[PDB]
Amino acid sequence: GPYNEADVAALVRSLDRAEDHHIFAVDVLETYPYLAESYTKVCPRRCDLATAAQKALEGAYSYDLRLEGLKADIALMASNCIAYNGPTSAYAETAAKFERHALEQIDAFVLEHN
Ligand SMILES: CC(=O)N1CC[NH+](CCn2c(CCc3ccc(C)c(C#N)c3)nc3cc(-c4c(C)noc4C)ccc32)CC1
Repeated sequence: GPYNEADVAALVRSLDRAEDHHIFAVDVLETYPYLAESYTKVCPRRCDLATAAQKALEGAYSYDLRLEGLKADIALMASNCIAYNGPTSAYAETAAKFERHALEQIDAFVLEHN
């Protein structure tokens, strides 16, 4: 049946790493509301790990056996960072490493529970 909501939420929180300098921890516009005018045009759909953990606790991912919806939220976080900060920035480098690690951890979770 469905995944345990707390276990998925714990997976999400484990993706918030000091190795990524916590850049995906919370909504970009929660920490930097002054970016909103430019950010919402470049990135009209936002996500962050605190939001994703709450989605997990409410069952948003529970019936997605492959966790494809969570993978899509991770991909949105990374692609928004690359789009807004630009492809030559250090933020873009962190985004790519973050997404790769997140995919490895999500895949391991699916294999341990499928
Ligand atoms: C939960 C909480 O209280 N937090 C956790 C989050 N930090 C903010 C972290 N952060 C810092 C500061 C650390 C830093 C500086 C410079 C570089 C090149 C790197 C890298 N790579 C990292 N730049 C940030 C930039 C963004 C960001 C995104 C995503 N897309 O557009 C922007 C702008 C988000 C968080 C950021 C505030 C305190």
